[PDB]
Amino acid sequence: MFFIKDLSLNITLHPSFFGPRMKQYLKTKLLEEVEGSCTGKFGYILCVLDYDNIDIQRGRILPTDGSAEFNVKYRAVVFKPFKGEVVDGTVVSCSQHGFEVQVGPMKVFVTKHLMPQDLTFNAGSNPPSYQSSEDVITIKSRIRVKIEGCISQVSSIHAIGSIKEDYLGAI
Amino acid sequence: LRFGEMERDCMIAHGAASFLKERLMEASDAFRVHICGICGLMTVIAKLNHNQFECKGCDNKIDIYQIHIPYAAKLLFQELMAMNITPRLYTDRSRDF
Amino acid sequence: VGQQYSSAPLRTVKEVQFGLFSPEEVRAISVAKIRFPETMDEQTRAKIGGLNDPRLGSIDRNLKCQTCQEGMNECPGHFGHIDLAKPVFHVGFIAKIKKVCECVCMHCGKLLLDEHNELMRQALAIKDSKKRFAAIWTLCKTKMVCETDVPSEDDPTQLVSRGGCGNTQPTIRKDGLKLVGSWKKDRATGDADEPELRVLSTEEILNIFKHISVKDFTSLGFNEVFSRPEWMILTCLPVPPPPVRPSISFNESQRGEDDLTFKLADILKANISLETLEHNGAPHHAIEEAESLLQFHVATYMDNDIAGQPQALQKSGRPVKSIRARLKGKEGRIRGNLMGKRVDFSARTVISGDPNLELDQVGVPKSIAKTLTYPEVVTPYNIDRLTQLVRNGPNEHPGAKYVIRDSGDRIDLRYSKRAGDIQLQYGWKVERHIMDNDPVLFNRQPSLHKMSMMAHRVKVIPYSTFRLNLSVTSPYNADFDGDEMNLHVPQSEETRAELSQLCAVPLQIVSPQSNKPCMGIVQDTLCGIRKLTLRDTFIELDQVLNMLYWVPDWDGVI
Amino acid sequence: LKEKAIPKDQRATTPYMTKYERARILGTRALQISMNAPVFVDLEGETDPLRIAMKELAEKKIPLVIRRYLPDGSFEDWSVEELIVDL
Amino acid sequence: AGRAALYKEVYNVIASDGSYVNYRHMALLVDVMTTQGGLTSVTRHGFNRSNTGALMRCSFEETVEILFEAGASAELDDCRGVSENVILGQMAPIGTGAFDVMIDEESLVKYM
Amino acid sequence: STSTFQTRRRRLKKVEEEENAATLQLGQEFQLKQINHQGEEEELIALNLSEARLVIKEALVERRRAFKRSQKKETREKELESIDVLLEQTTGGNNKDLKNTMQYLTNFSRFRDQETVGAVIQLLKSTGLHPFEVAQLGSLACDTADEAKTLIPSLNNKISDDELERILKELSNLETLY
Amino acid sequence: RLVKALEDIMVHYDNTTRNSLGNVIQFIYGEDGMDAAHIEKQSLDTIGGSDAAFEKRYRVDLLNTDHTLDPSLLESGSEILGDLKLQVLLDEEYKQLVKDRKFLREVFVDGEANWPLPVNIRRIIQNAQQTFHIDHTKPSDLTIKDIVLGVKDLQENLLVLRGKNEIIQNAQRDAVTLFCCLLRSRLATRRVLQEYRLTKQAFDWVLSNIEAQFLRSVVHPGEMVGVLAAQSIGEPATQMTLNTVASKKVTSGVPRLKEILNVAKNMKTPSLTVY
Amino acid sequence: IFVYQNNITPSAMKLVPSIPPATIETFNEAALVVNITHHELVPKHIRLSSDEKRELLKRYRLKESQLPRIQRADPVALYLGLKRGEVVKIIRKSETSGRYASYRICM
RNA sequence: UCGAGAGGA
DNA sequence: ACTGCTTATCGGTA
DNA sequence: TACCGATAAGCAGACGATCCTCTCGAT
Ligand SMILES: [Mg+2]
Ligand SMILES: [Mg+2]
Ligand SMILES: [Zn+2]
Ligand SMILES: [Zn+2]
Ligand SMILES: [Zn+2]
Repeated sequence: MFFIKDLSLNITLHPSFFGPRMKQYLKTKLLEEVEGSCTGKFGYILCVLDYDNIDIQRGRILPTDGSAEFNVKYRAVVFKPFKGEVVDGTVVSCSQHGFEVQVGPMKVFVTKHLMPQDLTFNAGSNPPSYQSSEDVITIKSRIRVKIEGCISQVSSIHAIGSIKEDYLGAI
Repeated sequence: LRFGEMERDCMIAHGAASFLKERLMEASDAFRVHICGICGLMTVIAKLNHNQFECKGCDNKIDIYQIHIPYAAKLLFQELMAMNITPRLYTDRSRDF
Repeated sequence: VGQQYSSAPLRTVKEVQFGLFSPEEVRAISVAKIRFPETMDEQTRAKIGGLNDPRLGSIDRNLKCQTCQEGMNECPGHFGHIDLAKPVFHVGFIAKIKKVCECVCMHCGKLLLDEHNELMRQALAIKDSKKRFAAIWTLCKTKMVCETDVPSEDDPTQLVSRGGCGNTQPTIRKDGLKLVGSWKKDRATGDADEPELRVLSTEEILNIFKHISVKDFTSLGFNEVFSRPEWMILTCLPVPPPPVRPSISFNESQRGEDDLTFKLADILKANISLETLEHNGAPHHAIEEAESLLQFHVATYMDNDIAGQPQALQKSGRPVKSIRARLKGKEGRIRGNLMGKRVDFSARTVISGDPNLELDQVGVPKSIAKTLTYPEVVTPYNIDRLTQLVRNGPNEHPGAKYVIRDSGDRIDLRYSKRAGDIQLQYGWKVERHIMDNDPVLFNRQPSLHKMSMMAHRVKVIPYSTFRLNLSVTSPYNADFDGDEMNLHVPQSEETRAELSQLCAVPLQIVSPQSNKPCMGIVQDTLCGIRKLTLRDTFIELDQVLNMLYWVPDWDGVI
Repeated sequence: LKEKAIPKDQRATTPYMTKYERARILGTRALQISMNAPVFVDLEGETDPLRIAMKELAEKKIPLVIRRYLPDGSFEDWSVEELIVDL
Repeated sequence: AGRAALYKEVYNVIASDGSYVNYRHMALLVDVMTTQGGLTSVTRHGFNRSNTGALMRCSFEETVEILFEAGASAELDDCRGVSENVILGQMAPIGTGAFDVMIDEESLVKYM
Repeated sequence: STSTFQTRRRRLKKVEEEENAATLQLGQEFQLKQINHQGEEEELIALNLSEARLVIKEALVERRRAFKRSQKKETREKELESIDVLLEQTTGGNNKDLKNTMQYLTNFSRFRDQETVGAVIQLLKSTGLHPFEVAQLGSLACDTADEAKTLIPSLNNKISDDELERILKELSNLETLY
Repeated sequence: RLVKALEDIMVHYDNTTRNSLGNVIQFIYGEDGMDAAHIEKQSLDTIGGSDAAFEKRYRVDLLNTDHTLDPSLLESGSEILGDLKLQVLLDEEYKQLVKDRKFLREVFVDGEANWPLPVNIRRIIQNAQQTFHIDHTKPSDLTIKDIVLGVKDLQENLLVLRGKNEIIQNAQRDAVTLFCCLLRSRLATRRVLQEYRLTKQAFDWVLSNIEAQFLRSVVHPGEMVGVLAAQSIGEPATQMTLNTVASKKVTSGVPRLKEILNVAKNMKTPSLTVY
Repeated sequence: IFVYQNNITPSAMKLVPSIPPATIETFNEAALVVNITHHELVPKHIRLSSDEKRELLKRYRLKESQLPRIQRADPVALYLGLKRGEVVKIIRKSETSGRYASYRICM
């Protein structure tokens, strides 16, 4: 799933930063905003690849104000999930409704009805568990989930995945 | 004091593009509006605090841009809109010429 | 700026696309239902959810506006929608609708003339827009009936099929707001020899226009997505928000609504009559007698100064303002607000002549210099200057009216508890009074040519009057016989440079109009130079030294 | 269409700086200096940013490039150093 | 020969009272009126009925008429004219605005 | 405000396309054959959990080299702690997403040592399958041909059941030790 | 109407006069490409005068006792006499000068020599005589090969259009023509020594000064031109006192402009001239 | 070329567009009595081939339409008998340049 | 603010 | 204030 | 006689210095 995307970003720079340490500041201003940021269109922008050779080209100094509009052409790693993509992560949150699974930067929730009927929640256990026989889902326990649906929400993509199907479940 | 047609024409002749732009904007009208990239219409609901920028009927919260135009041009485009005419403000080039 | 920062990106408008509003998109774009034709009051107060602020543009002091708030100065207003009981024609596209009706044949909705006709191919040859349609109209205008089989000399003798039902298209004329058709037939059958007359309602026209083929749009100069011929007939009308038709503040409790607010309510009134008339016991010729009125209101709303016959009066017996007449040329929106407008940082006073002034110099009265301001940004190059100035306040000569912080806040030095204080941080703006040698634009109406609009060096002088050098009288063509003149102070370092590098008076000495200079020595200067330049007169030592000292760039050598 | 322009080799435009270029380069540099931009020329106690902007043009220490657009959309990028200041 | 005759007639009026206006000025107008194929009237239905962008032509006489035909014939104003830029409150591509000015990183470090 | 790379054409509203699914109906941006900053038509770069791990590590190791250049004028659990230190140097603590990503990537990586992953990519990026399928096969551990065909439904008829098993068995040998 | 008709019109970076749309109105502004302010009405000495005086003032004949240059004018005046190599260049000089007379007469039929052109040569030689304090007593430092070649070498550097191809190179040659015609009129080898009396120092300076003033005289891409023209014709139109032997009554003043701009099926005075 | 003395019936003008690529033209006796090109005001009009035309639009960066236009029924256009697309280089005496080269495309 | 009327270079 | 654009009667083409 | 362009006999929709300053009356 993890894609490499060579997308760009327009950055308007104030005239006071038109000093020799401009390239370094503009490259940092790119990481400051883009690196860590998440969008519905591209997903989680994880890491801006190759700090050396980032195209800055020329920044047009705006009409009535002295600021320069620098288009910063870059390449980065993105985490954009899909509805049907099978991913195996680690359970973090667990309650009567279900359990949340941390797959990379994204948290995938699994409902009580999206998991097998012959499982059921166990409140009288610390940390909260999902037993059946020798298979128990707790605070850690790595599982394999099939993303049933994707949700955009702010700058953080979330998903409602299932584990009730063949070759899925606990790993 | 009115900077009429004759006044504008004289400034064009001089070639002073920034002064003419300053007198028509900064010295008078000048209004910031958020426009839908998809349509080109001022149909964007620009919430500056909650950031719910989406244009109803377009569903987008992404392809939205802010523009500096004279408030009278905004009113002109709205008057045209009120007359079933669409003056779609496009921020992208598509004909070269 | 329209005040405050926005996380959205600012971009230059590269092109503006034109078209027609699809009644489908108007309904999507809308935020208001507009059921009630009443403006203010619930009936109580603060405008009902019918006409004005149901979920659109705010009113007096309240920000409200569809949860987004923002307030009057930021709220661009949000369009509503009024569903029309029966479809109606758009005033502008009246003749266009008639010409398309005379082009594409009825009952089938297909072109009268096809590619089979040699002249139609010659007409379709130009990939224009309107000039292609000009030929398409004249060709389809005649040839009254629709066809089925037509080619006889490109195919042996037999004619092959190409079109649908071969019904006769009628001759169409204008009976005011409506168009009527005259069917022929009469060949030894019905109606003896006199033609058949029918009233062509929008509902009929719209159906034919909806069945018009995709390639019949392009042939007639119409767009597949921007200008569909159907959209020339309004089924849903957009209602403009208050910034378009402002309510106005008439004391604590009254009204004083815009002409457009009353006109839109007049459309709703006529729409609501039809709304019930169509639903309830339909008295045939009673709906049409109110439909022609709804057609009339929706017409005068966009264009009141309509062709010859109709006219609308608002009561008192004076007409109503139309959107066409609002943005109509000559001091109306386009020519009065956009191509020329009233501007801030400007002055006007009676002009006088001066021999002791420099050519490019201007005499600015203190009461103008003190009133007009230039925003000078705080840098290490000024500070102490701008600081001494801030301390002088809005009443002393160097002074300053406002001080702009790092954040968007003006410090009116007239008032303010920190007026005497103010540390003055860097990058801050100081709205300082105009000082000497400040490049400022000067002008005299009518501004007929390149000059009569020249950049001048300021010289703050006493007495409420604009002082000018006599030699620059000619470019402005101004005598001092009670003549008034304008002035414009630039607000940027760039715009003030754009004047001092191009619009400067000494720069504009040689006229590119006649190839000769435009300034010369006139009146006393010219009359005196004759009396001086001659062998007859000489000047003795006492007057000779004062003469030499008066020259500013004198070498000091007698 | 797909990334136009003209190389810094073979250019049909005037090697001399247009009076409009000078006015813009001077005006913008002055605006930038006014907006606290770092100055490249050795200041001679100059309080006015335009006096500095003019001094910046004398030594040709302005790091500005002019994109001269042709009517077909193609452009020639001329650095203020290349442009000779006669006028 | 029609433009040559047009210039002669145009100039003869400037020459009639108060000499003169430089050739280039009239030769421009004359060439404008003729580099169309024939004679182009300096009226509402002469020059104003041209291939030019909607907003430019709407600012001279035929306003709401041109704006309606712009929407009806789905016109697209290229935003290359003086008038459209003034209406849009943007820097017109006239003289000072006829070019873009950028800053060079290669140059900036070179000067220090 | 980073919306770029594969832009145009938008002609009024649009249908939105189709829902993003495992039928290789990927985002209108993630086309199998996309563009480049140079201009060429470059194939979609999809990384598996092993590739992506040694891609961010490579970029960040080479980031610190350049970050400290301007300042002038390999064991399971030990990989976790070393990367944690690197993330504090190269990037700020604000980027919590990259910290969650790196922690996940290093614990779920099928191939740790660079040498093996090179052969994994030479084995997978030769099968004649969509880059996403390759990125999924190299990320998800599969024992059965049916296991892979069920977890990656994009396959099914795309590859032979027996021939897919040859690849799946080859990966088990290529597997690193944790 | 004039100013609205010529808004869009501007001189482009490719020395062409186009508009908003991009249609070419003029290929070179005012057909010569000179910024209207840098122009002065200069008289062409080649067109005006008798054929006898023209031969007298311009023809240099080293192969003659009376039609040669006296060694009181040239430093090498006796050793230049009868030279076949040097007289070929002076035949080449006079043959272009005789073509100049025939070509100028084709353009300016009425005989008028006083025409508005850039670079005031009348003053540039006046300036040289004072800047270098040149005396009529001593002969020039210049040679025939220094003068005639130096003038033709100057003509090469007088640039309007920057080219590479046949069209722009021919457009450049067309753009100058009339100006370099005046240059041959004023910088003719004979005239240089007989009237001006220039030294090698002053002549090399004048060649550079003409080159400099010309490159300054060219139109700036960005000049409004159209608005400039529209205002420049509309401005005198305001001060037109008389609204109309020649005939007795014709149509002139402001009402004639009405006709010319309206275009124009009005009678008034449609009086034609037969020769 | 076909020369008539009075009037060609519009029916004898109907079979004229037929038979390509043969270009058939009509000229009246009275129209041809005096040469229009020989007139004082009329300048030199020179036809340009597809080889010549393509070089002009390429070097002057023109897009065919942008070029000044000449009427099809123009006296000098019919004199050279050119069709839509054919460009003519107009050489005229310029009272500022000496001589100026203009260009006009046929309609 | 609308509309009329008046007044000025 | 100008010259225009849209439409009733009418001789001749084959 | 089935057609095909002629020159009239009529009608119509939009305009006309740029700025400036003052006063009086609602329906
Ligand atoms: Mg257009
Ligand atoms: Mg006066
Ligand atoms: Zn939209
Ligand atoms: Zn709002
Ligand atoms: Zn039909």
